[PDB]
Amino acid sequence: WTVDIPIDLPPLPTDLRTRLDAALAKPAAQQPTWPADQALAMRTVLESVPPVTVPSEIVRLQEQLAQVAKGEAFLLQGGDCAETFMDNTEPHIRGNVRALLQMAVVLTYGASMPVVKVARIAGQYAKPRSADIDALGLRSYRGDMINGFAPDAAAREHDPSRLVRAYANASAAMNLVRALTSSGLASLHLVHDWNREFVRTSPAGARYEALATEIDRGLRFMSACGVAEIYASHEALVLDYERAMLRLSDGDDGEPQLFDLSAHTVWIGERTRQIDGAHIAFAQVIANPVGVKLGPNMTPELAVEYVERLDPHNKPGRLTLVSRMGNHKVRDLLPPIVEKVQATGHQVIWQCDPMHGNTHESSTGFKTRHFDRIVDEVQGFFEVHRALGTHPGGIHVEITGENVTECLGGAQDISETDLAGRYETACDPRLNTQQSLELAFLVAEMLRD
Amino acid sequence: WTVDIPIDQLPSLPPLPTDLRTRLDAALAKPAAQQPTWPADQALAMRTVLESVPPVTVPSEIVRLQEQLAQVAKGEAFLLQGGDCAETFMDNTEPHIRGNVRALLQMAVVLTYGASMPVVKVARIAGQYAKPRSADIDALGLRSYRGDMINGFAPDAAAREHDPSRLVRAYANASAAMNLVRALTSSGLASLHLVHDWNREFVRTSPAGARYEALATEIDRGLRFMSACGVAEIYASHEALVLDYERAMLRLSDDGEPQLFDLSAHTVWIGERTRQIDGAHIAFAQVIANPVGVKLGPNMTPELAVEYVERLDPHNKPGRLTLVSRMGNHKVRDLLPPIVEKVQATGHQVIWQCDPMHGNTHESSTGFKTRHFDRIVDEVQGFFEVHRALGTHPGGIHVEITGENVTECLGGAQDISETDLAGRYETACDPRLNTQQSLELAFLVAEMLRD
Ligand SMILES: [Mn+2]
Ligand SMILES: [Mn+2]
Repeated sequence: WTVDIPIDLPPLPTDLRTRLDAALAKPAAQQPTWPADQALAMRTVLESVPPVTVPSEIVRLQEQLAQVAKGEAFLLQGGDCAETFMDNTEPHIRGNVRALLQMAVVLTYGASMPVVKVARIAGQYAKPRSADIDALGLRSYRGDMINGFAPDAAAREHDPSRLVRAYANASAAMNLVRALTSSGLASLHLVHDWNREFVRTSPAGARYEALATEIDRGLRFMSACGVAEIYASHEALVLDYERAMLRLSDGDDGEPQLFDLSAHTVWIGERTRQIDGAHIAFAQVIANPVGVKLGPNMTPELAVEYVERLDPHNKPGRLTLVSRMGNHKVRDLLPPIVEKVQATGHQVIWQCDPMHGNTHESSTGFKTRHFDRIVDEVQGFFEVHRALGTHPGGIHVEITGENVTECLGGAQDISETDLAGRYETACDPRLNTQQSLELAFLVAEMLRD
Repeated sequence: WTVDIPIDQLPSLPPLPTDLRTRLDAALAKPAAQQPTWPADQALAMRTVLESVPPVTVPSEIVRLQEQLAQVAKGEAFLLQGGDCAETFMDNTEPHIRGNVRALLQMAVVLTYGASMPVVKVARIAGQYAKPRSADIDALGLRSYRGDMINGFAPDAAAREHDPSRLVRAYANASAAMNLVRALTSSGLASLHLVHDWNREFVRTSPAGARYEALATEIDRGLRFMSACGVAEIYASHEALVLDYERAMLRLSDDGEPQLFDLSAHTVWIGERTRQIDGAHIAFAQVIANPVGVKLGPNMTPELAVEYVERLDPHNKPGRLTLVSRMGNHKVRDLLPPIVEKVQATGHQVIWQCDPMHGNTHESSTGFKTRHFDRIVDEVQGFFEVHRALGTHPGGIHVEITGENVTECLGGAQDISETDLAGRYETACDPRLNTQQSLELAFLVAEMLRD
């Protein structure tokens, strides 16, 4: 029923303490409303636990994201919209790890350059809400780090013990993804046989067979000539969790720096990116690579201010700007943002989020996304970058290794009536096994010279 | 004082196949020694939670270990197994885990050079949270401490009661530790040169440094040679003691035939007090695919040793069974030879491993249970003298160590005394070799290994 843990370390450098305290004294949107004394007790437990990631892996990610920023690699970021403790199981994790590897080999062939793989995993347990009371009149579900999905009042109370449950689930998952990435799942030939089974059994396989066959000949060629790292990420939302997981280490200049060891990279969402808020200030104090989500109310001028605050030393790949405009708005809204930022001399990664600007409620009462709109935003994103001569750096996608019925369309041609089949997401609709693979194939075509 | 963390009750996955479960049932119907006395319905509730969690290890890693252990049994590799006697939840921290991983990597590079063949590294880590006790009642009049998977070290009645929620807390700690071990072995510690730079800092600052300096300099010259010519795996292990934990962690994988693996570790061993030939622990080791070890003490007969080979290695797979000698330094040269002769004649290929710690324990006048470095060294040496004389392979060592400057074992370069023991005796059970004493042993066994 309950685990019991008793409460009964070296100080930070004086300047890092001052800066951390100042970041956390700024106002913060979307925080849990639990008591400060209970939060503090939970953070004290987390301050001594083994970290989810280590500094050397974060420094290595930074070097790989620098190549992406310079136009010599591509970033694939993907996973569940919301991880749940309930589905934090071996089959679910393996299914997502495999999906990401499958998409990555397809994208690598299309881009003709390395693909950096960042999973939404081992921490994606918190979400923001526009309304604190939902459609059933209950306090809103804010992810398993905060409260329960169950539609009852007791379940929806904010519960600080979920910080520690979140850590435990994150460690366990990350342990498995490390294991899985040094196993036979690694092998590029095994990973691509899955894609060819997908081509054989998919209703739209004829659309993708030529490209699947060409990839298979590239792999066999490589072998005829004599011839896996998955990073963890989540939205840095709950500051009690992120601050508890900070650790001091010597950074890429040999001086002690603060690393958030809850993940390798984190991003700041649309509702928490206040320029003078705690999330942006917290991002300025940590050594991790960071991303900021940019929606349709973004100005070129605010985008530059984010770049100058978050990438003050002009470190290629330290900052990612994640575009989510809507498929009908991206072609008009993005170019002015890109031009103004390019002119600063900084090298950010431009990443497309084709999911969050394109959501709508179906007549059957399910929030859903159409495949054609998702594809069209990624396409428009590539067009904006071709015209300006800039690098389309990656995609940020929400997916699952399960055959869910959540997003409309694809090869399966999922309808409004089919959405009830198994709509399993705890939050936003995921592209299923098939639809995620389809998009990787379509984006690989977009990447071709 | 303490916080209560809810154990989420989550949906079950498919059950294990019916045929394999029937066989597991027959096996666990045998009597099991040294088990927790918590209620069966509470135990069942916690097993059900553990049956659906992500595993600590995966099958492909275990079949890789079996391949490397096969090389050890054939005389082509050497086994290094070491870590804390008792892992605690309180010391399951980054610095402590990093100190133990580093110590293992430091010992392994020195042993690799001396043996002239690969060294397989198995940590006592990520699950060594349970132990037997001979005593009903300890010296304070309390129920005995049984390790963190069972009860608390603190000397009070409430802490000492058997708490099945500690099964789940043990899993969380094991998972978190393993995650860090995986990260550390693909990090800067992977560098052979970095690891041996710590060995040469050891030679520079040790009082006995002159004893190891020639050999340290030689290893450094070998690494630089390798570099001049143009030119990362640590496994988890523990004593399989608490069957509620080990059975909840069984998972299906494929010989080609469906099989159970214990995915709480890569390899497990059966101790001196639970190795009853007709008991549940040996029966459990029969059913699982993992490589296994059995501890063998002074009361072992060559005949009972042969009964272990026939129970635990029916298919004659080299390296599947490791027999772990712990005789006492004064008894090893007399007692071990006939056991080895009898086993070799069966035609099976076991790994012969030395445990020089557990046969050599004694209590000081100052009241601390401790071990003398000279007795520990003398048993590994006697172990090497036995195998040389029979023409068999001294397959590895099983040692209890830590990466901190503790005062638990007497002797070494620092010449730790009975008075020094009270400085920092930090073990939750047996006296461990500290950072320095561990390294010294590795250097001396490197000399033993030299051709
Ligand atoms: Mn989402
Ligand atoms: Mn011991």
